[PDB]
Amino acid sequence: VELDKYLPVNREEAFRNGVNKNFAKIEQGFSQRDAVMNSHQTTQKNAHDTEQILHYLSDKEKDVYYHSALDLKHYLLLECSRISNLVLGATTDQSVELKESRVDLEGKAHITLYGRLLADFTRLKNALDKLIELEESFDIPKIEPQFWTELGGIRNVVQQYFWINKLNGRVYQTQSDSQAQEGFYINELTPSGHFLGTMHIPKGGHGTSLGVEYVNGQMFMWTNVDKRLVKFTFKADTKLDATLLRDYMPSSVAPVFFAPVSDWKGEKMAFRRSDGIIELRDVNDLNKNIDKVYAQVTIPLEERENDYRPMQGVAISDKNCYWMSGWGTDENIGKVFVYDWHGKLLDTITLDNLTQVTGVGGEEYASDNHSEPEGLFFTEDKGKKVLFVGFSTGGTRKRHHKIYGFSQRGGLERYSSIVRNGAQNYPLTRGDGKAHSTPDGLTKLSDLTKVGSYYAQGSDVALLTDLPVEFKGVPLWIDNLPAEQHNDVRQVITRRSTEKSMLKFERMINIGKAEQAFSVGSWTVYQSQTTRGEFIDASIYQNKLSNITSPKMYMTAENLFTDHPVKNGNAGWFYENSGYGVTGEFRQTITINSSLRYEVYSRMVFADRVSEWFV
Amino acid sequence: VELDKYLPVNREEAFRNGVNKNFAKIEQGFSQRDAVMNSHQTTQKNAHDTEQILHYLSDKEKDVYYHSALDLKHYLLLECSRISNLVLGATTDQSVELKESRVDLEGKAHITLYGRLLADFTRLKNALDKLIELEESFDIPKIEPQFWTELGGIRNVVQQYFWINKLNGRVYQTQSDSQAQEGFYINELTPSGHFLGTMHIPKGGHGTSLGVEYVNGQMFMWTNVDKRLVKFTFKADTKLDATLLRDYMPSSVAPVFFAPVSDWKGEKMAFRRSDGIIELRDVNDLNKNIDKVYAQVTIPLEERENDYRPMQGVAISDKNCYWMSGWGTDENIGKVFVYDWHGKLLDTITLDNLTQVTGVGGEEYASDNHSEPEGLFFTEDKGKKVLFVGFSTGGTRKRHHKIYGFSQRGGLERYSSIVRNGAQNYPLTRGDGKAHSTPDGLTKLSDLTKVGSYYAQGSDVALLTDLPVEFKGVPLWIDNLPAEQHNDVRQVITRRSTEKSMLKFERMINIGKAEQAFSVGSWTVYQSQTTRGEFIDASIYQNKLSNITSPMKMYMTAENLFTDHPVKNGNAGWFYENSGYGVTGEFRQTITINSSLRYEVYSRMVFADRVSEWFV
Amino acid sequence: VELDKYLPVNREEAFRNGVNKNFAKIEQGFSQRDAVMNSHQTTQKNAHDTEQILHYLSDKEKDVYYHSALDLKHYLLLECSRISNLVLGATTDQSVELKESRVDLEGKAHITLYGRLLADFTRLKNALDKLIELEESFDIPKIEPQFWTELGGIRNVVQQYFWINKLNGRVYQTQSDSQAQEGFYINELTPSGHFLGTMHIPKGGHGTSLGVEYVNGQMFMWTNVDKRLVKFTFKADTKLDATLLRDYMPSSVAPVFFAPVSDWKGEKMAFRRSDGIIELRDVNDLNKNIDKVYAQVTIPLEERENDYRPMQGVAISDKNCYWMSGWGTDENIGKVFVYDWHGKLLDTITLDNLTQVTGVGGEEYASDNHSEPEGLFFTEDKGKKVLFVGFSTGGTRKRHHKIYGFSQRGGLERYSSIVRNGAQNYPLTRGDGKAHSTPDGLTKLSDLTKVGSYYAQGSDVALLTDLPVEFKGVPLWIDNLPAEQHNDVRQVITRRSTEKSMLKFERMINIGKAEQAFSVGSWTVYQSQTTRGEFIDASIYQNKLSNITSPKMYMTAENLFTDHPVKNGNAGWFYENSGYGVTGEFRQTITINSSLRYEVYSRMVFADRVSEWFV
Repeated sequence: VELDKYLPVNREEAFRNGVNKNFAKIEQGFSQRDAVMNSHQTTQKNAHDTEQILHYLSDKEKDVYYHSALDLKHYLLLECSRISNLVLGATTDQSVELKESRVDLEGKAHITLYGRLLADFTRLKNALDKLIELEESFDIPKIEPQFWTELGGIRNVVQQYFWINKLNGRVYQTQSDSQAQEGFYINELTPSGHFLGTMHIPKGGHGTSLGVEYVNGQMFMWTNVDKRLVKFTFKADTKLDATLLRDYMPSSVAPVFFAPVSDWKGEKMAFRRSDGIIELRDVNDLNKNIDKVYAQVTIPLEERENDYRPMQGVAISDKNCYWMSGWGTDENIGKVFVYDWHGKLLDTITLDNLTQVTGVGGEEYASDNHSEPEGLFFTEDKGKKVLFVGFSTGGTRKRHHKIYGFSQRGGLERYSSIVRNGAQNYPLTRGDGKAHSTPDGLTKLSDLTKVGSYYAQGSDVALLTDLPVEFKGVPLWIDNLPAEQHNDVRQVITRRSTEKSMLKFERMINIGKAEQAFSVGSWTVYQSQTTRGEFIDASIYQNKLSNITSPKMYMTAENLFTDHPVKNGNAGWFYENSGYGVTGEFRQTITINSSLRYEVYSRMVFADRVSEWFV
Repeated sequence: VELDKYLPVNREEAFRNGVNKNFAKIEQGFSQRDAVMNSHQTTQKNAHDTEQILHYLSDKEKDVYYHSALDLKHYLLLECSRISNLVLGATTDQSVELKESRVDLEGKAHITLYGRLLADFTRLKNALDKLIELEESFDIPKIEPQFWTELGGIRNVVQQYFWINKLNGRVYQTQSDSQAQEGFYINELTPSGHFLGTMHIPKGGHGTSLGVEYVNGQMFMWTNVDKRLVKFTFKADTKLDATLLRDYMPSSVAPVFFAPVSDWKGEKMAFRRSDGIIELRDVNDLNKNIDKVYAQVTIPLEERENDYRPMQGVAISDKNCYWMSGWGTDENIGKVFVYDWHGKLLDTITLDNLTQVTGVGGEEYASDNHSEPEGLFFTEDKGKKVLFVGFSTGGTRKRHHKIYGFSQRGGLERYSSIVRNGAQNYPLTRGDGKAHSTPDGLTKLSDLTKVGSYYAQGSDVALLTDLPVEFKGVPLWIDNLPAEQHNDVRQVITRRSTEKSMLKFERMINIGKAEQAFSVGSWTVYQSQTTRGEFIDASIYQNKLSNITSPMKMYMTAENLFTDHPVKNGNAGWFYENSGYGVTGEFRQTITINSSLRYEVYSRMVFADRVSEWFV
Repeated sequence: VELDKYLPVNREEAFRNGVNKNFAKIEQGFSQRDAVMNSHQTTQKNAHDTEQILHYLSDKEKDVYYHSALDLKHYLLLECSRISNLVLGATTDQSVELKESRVDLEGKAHITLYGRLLADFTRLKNALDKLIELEESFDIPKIEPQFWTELGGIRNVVQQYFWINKLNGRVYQTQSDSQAQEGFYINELTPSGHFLGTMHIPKGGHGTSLGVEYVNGQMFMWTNVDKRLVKFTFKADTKLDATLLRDYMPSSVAPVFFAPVSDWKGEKMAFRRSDGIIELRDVNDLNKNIDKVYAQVTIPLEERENDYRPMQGVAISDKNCYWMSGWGTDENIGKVFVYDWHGKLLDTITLDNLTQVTGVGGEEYASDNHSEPEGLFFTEDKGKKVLFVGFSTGGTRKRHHKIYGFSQRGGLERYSSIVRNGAQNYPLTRGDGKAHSTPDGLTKLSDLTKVGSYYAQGSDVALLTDLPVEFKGVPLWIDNLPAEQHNDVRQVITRRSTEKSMLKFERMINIGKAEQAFSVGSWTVYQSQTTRGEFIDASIYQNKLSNITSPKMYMTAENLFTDHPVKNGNAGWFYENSGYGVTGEFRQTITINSSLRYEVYSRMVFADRVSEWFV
């Protein structure tokens, strides 16, 4: 079927005819395909060769790993070989045949063939079963949790719930509102965990969990607001009003408070209620205003209320229900419990082997010694099973969030890729936290064009050549700015002085590799003053005092003065150049402070001449 | 009353564009259904079982089973039963160990030893074979791609080609020059993707692809420039001329324009021609002037021209040929075709599942939009197979790059660790971009000695016992500098103020862990001026008006305040300034006036103990 | 009305309505055809008959039916004909069944049952053992190296030994003290490799190795000082003395100088003496002062001294011993030696393929062109066997530290998570070092509130509306500072003037997403100078002069003077505004620097009025 496409929208004739032509071709194609189907199903001569057909030995059930299936060609070859063997085979002594067969592979002798066969089959069975178990098992108590990433936030309130979106790959969190009536906020986050937007839903409770439903490639939330279930989507807006949208309240649990929760794919939903009973339900039957109960379990009181072991974390799978325990401090030691829908407990795990800032273990080890779990989520994606556990780490009014996950053996490889997608990849400072050191033998400051930090030794500073004069002798600090599109860079120079002054010199360097040319910008000098003045060396400036080309600075002390050509003065004063014009004329001025002889001299020191000093 | 209405044609563009898109979708549906049926009829391995097939009996077989229609499973079972039951008539079955030997593992009553043996052996064989094949599966339509890295660039044009050297692990990429004659650049990059150097080859065409050849542990590239293949090595040099170089053209394709491409080892070189035919050749033959053509591939026109779907990059393997497709927006949906050297098309892939910045999936979440599928390179190394797909993301003159890979189960570890080699390992700020908070129980400013940014809350802002009194009373910030070789640091302090002004202090710190000792340097202060100057407080400064230790403040204004301090009856708040700190406790203080109504300049040298009086 | 083509409204709608129904019909057709195909492939009962299927004959089959390709029906007919005419034998014993069972899976006929039974089991067992070997195989000459992390340090002396805690997962390394009588320092580190604290052990030798022991959940170190062993713990204290504590130094080893080393568990330690012989001892034995020697390993003298191939690090395992070689340059080629406790040399390894900053292996691609092997540590945890090799890179007084690893299949996942725990997650810049580019279609400056750097192009400046005047028409840069607890940010603006000045501005922004309200702070302008004053423009300022409102801009220009209130100076008088009061009032000063005419004019510029220009 070859359609036209690329139809011209301008010409009135071409488009109008092309539509009819394309529909005619499609209608022809459909009939052709249907006829080919019907011919294949009934009387085509060479429909299939034998190698494609799979023959089942014994029915049992189609177990994934213990197939009893053979290809028909191979079966027929076996049949022919068996018959031919019966035709052509010389029978011999019975006892000799039985005796030799009794020896097993290792070499011991067994009286009955039954024993030998059983031993061999048992050995191979165990050897296979071990690998099969390691391949697909998912056993929570034997798995180390790992660190995946952290989530952003708006304010200083701890999070309570989070979940993953299967279409966008975005993640959402809930934060408890501080208003009189307890509402909750909702946040959009990028797959790696950066902040985009917010909703505010007042009177929504403290937000333990919500419900998720996917319709037409879009998500919709379920939340009990003012005794109304309310189905709604996400907008970057403010406030939702329940009266606008019809409620789907089931009649049985209308009086008592409940909170909905949904599994990863969004097909089944459960309501947790005040008396501590969770019950499984179906969204579609909920849509059709039908009440249905499938299974329920009950939870003891020592894990509900905050004063014994607070209530944190709920999760749902296809055949299990997950629950988590209280404060998670050194007391009440936050744990997780796994149930089955028949109402049975299976396993329990203590949360003590996690990775913190200063070594794996408990609170002690990390931040402000306060740490506490907040939420649970379980997703099974792309054939792998991962359980996510949330934690909130920090202090009071200094709170941060983290997420940990238990894995099977594929695990987070994809999650590691997602995190790598949004991290820094250029090394600004070395991993230990130090700064880069200069390569051996740098001569001009324009040779070093790299992004990052750079610290140089006083000894090689000495090597350095074309550098400004006020920078001699002492160690230098070089911190290049990030960059331009053409790999142009800004360079910042600072001097290391405990006592004296820190000066900054800034330029732009144009490396000009491809088509642009080499270039060095004009220096810039920032202004600052410390608890010590700058001291002059007359020999440095050749005793002219108008060789002070550099931009504004300050000076102090008497005899340095005595060497000068300006007024003999018997006390020293600063050289400050107020301004520049076009031809290099700088507007020099010096001052005297106290009224012994109070004088401020100023003249236009052009490149060649100096006008008379006066006041 | 209601006259008829007419509208311009230009209002109709969106509808016609939707029509074109929908026609494209319908054609795609036919294409994929036709392909799956053709695969089902000839090459699929598990088409049907033996329960779905019916058999008709002829006259001879009708004498034995008396029926006319049986399914194949039942008929084969009956024949096996007859063959096995024919044997027992030949033997005396009074042996008991064989009778016990006839039951399988699951508890089945067999007829002879054959049934048990065959069933148990096939049961073990199937499980073991599937566990084998789990590790050797490499099928593109079932592999999700992961991100690998970003590549550098020198100008504001998109790249075209890239490849990995098998010796150094370096990356070489090509960009198209903007010269009237089409020339292309070559960039040598680090194993992670940072810039090292450049070569310029003008008048070399658009540079869609290039070839690779190894001589004595050196890399050589072949490029058809001005009718010459040219074999040469890379340098940090400009300009390559055909005159210095010997040509290796076969006469067959001498008039036609073409570009070469090589496999990861580089032993085989393939040509792509303007006719759209891709052919295989061997490098040894070309070097020794031998012409050999093994297989050819011919590709339709709708993937070649820029008016249907443009060309972007190719790559070849030992048994497969890889071709790539056009624009890659919401329309033209960049795709990958996998081929065979017999001239058969195998599979197709649509690139919509990728991981972009603001989300998973397609252009919407991508950026300024405009991802443009741009490259291909296939290499298997160290027993693992992987294929790389390039992209170009951004807008005009704002362009970035990314690399994606489809890998076997387990082939990426080395590449991820190579990237981890040259990344940042020390956290300057927290993950979400927030700044580190101060630890609980801080009293000394020289105790926050840790690399990174820091924000300090106002409530405890002043619980600090060390801090200039100017900084007092409002929230504060802290910005440490990276480090010194002896773990020494620079410390920077800034103030959080909305309407006054921002200050800045800097000093040196020596922690003194091994041999050096605790040391603190002097403060350094810049200057900052805004629409509201700082307010002097009489009570804070003990009224001396000479207690002001801090440098360069410009800290003044206000009537009132003047009366309390020494200088008498100002009737206006003149502003303090320090011209210079003559060393050792000596400062050049100047107080002054704006405008006249009386204009004067109070200046005096404030000694350590005493002050000389003012004069104008 | 030459342009435009017009269409009736009513007719045109009919076209769209016609097309849409056609599209819906086509989609329904696809749905039905796909459904029938899916039903055919899996569950249909009567897909084909036996006529349509073609069967190919093998080599064995061709000798029976003489054909090459037959239909399934005809082949089945031939089989049913042959089976009936089969006859068989008549022997009394079982024999016949054994004869029948001789056929193997591949259609070969074996003489006796033993041959088949051997062959089938061999065929299965080879493949089974291949898979079981692939997992627990640890063949170091075939394992490849990977980078894992860096380590911190104090001063410019290379590190010699390092080891890992098995409880808190911390890192310890030792640097050699540079005093006359050799000592060594001990550094405690974070799980990722960042610095915490230090001790000094004076006069302790070179500190090449040390012994580790765990008691009652506590860590103790054993080091040979002054012919004394002494067991001591780690404390935030300096200097260790053997005088106070009891020593465990054995009777036999009094004269020779020996250095202990411990395995990962710490149950066994061995002594490397100056003679080069290593003996195994049990830690529990020394705790009860019992002298025992298990095994000894002889080292060639050639790997001992400095002149031929220096000694770098050792490691012991529960079954094997490991050894390294000298300098590791292009000469002395660092190598690894594997030894067994029977005293046997096994394998040789060359370290040439490591990952360097600009290379996949060699030295030439390294650093300052220098790196040398530095240590070893063999440990297995959680069942995975991993060997770690350290390296130190750099030159004189410029030293770096790196760690490389050899791992079993699927081992490093935990260590990768450990490193990612303290890594960088927020993307500040691109990987190549570029800066973020401004979003397309930006209007106001305050809208761009995202952490990181930002470079702009002049064109964006052109549209941009909320920027101060002097900043016109130039490339501009935006550099945000990290964040605030309520997601508030700082902003810095720098002009890109190569010739002129790097003008800097600063303000603060409150987004007010959750509760607050959007608000922008005042500009603060830092003051700096270069080699060229700015030239003012009269048209821009509406020719007021006392309308300039910016903070210490310096201005000049002979020509514009006439266009301002100040009269007939005929030379470029300078501009500086000294200060701002409380009520917006500012002080303006215009100055001459020349004395050929020298003057200072300062006038109060209020909000509405101005005073006289005085002097």
